[PDB]
Amino acid sequence: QGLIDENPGLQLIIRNFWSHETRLPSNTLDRLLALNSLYSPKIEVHFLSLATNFLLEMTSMSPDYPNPMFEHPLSECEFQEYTIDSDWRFRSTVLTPM
Amino acid sequence: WDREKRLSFAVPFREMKPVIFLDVFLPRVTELALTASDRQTKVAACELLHSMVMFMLGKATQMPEGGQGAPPMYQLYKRTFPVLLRLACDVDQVTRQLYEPLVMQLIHWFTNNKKFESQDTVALLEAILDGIVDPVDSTLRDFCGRC
Amino acid sequence: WDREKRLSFAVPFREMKPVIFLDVFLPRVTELALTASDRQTKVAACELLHSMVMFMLGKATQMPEGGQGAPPMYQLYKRTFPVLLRLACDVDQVTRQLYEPLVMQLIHWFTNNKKFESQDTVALLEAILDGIVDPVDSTLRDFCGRC
Amino acid sequence: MSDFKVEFLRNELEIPGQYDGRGKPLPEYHVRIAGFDERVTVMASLRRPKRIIIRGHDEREHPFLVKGGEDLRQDQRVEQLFQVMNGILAQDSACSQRALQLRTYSVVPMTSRLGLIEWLENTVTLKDLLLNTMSQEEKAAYLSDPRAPPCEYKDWLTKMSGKHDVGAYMLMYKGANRTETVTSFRKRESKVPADLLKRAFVRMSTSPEAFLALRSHFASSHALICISHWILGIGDRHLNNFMVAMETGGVIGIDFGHAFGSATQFLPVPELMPFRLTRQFINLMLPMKETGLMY
Ligand SMILES: Nc1ncnc2c1ncn2[C@@H]1O[C@H](COP(=O)(O)OP(=O)(O)OP(=O)(O)O)[C@@H](O)[C@H]1O
Repeated sequence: QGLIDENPGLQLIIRNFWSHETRLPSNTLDRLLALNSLYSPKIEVHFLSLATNFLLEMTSMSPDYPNPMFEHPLSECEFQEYTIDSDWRFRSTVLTPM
Repeated sequence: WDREKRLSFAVPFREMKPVIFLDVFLPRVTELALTASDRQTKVAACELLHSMVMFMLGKATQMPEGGQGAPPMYQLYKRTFPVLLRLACDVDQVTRQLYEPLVMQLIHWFTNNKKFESQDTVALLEAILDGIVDPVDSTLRDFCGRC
Repeated sequence: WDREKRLSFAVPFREMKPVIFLDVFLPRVTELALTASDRQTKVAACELLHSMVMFMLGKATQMPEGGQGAPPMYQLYKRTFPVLLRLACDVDQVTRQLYEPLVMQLIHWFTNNKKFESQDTVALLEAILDGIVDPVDSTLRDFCGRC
Repeated sequence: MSDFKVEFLRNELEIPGQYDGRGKPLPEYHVRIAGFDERVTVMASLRRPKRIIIRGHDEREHPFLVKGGEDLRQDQRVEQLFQVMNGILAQDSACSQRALQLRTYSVVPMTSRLGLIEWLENTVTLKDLLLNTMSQEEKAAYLSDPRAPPCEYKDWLTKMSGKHDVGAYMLMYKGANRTETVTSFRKRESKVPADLLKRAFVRMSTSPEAFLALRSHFASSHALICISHWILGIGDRHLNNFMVAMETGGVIGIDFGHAFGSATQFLPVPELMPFRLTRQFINLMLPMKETGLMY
């Protein structure tokens, strides 16, 4: 039940507790088999997202995790960095001629 | 949305390489990216669809099949291009700053020495020239004109 | 044999993915495959070159670059196609049963809807039409005629 | 050029200038024109000469330079010379033991205002090679984005008391004390990138033994050219006026509009330097000065 806890800080510590390779296994089959033990019905509304969060985060350490999916771009072209506003705003909130 | 599974994607595990076919996620992720009223869900559904249409272009360009029928993923392109327009000129400014450049970026790629003759561009053209018609949106038509 | 390294090949390790550029091995492996007098060396040098020209075709067909100059690996193709002829009608029957089918297999692929216009086929044609000329071999000319 | 084909009632045109004194000719084995082609481009340098292409009866390309308005009489005569220099070089022990020869090439002065000057295939000019060793970040220093001239030179003329671009050199030689001109020249010579030609041959070479050899032949062939160019007083050694013979890696000295001292005779910008030993060659030999293998 601490794995649905209201404070995101405690929600993270208990996730990080079960993720450890001694509490809950590292090979994918025994991980998939073991996750069925991480249930009681008081967790059910969240369970599917937790089981998948424990399987895909086993890839956080995988040798391909930082490789590119396709080796090189579509043709000769050049690329840049970028930034998105992401702070205080939805578009429909400031008047036109100002 | 397709007769047979495109997007076969091998999950990066250390023991093994199990396969997900990503073309099952689109019918729900497209609806989330437009219509999710919770803003934090919405933007995360966008960046999944962005990374998933990057995956799309790459997988098609390896030539999984080279024509001799419906080009691979034409049936996806016909279904995802109208979503990409409706979702550039979305209201949410974090969504707009992500997809206005991406549609112009796609529109550059879909004019090219081989690909200008492709039905990928026919699907694209007829998506945008249905975009300008829309009977219930004023800002979609402006964007599709600029497209 | 080339201005910049083609054939960048990531060795399958478990910890890591170090890169070998295979186009350094060709200048010696080609000489072994023809000219090795020890027969056990010879056939093993062939099956390396076979697997290495399979690697070649695949890596080019991912389109590492799409023209706009010398096609990638044209400079390898111009240097490896004459070796492939001289080495189909080699004496050694184990070598011949491996490369007669492979040259006809290449010759099929190098006629195709895109690739028939490619300088890959110009290099191929002018390799074979130097093959029929050879001033010091009677069996090379017969093969290049049948090619 | 569209209308020319192989047809009767025409003397079939053997490829221009292919006849030479090296043994009895076998005349019918010489190439002859099948036709011109639907392709052309113009060279960048000031007389905008033209990379014409001829197809021979051999079913083979002869890419060629048309040059004209300039009279190729001078250019032919400066090659007779180079052919006889190959002559003595092959015929004394001090140079046969070193395998020393220039490359000459065929001029043919097709009229008082033309020639079909042979293009050496699989070659590139030394300025093209130099920029082709740079990244986009050092290339910025020739796109002239960091300063309006590539090195400061054209603007630094004002510190050197020269204002305009042309002829302003005619003033600097007045007050150009050794200390200010050396120290400012050394500041520019130390601006422009290290190890460019070392990078060119590392890119060409298979491995350290192949690099050491290739290095030596570039510097050897370069050395022999720059003395023989001096011997006949040639000038305007601009970096388009050299090619790397990219297969063999040797230098070729490309052209001679200013032969026989006539480079330094012509007034408006005098050429003091007798020939070329600049920085990226000294940097090519780095651990030893030009007093090694070049000298
Ligand atoms: N043999 C050659 N092979 C390849 N390119 C050549 C050859 N000879 C000359 N060129 C090209 O021709 C261009 C100019 O013509 P050329 O060098 O023959 O006469 P030039 O009087 O020196 O011309 P310019 O002063 O304008 O450079 C050169 O800059 C070079 O690009």
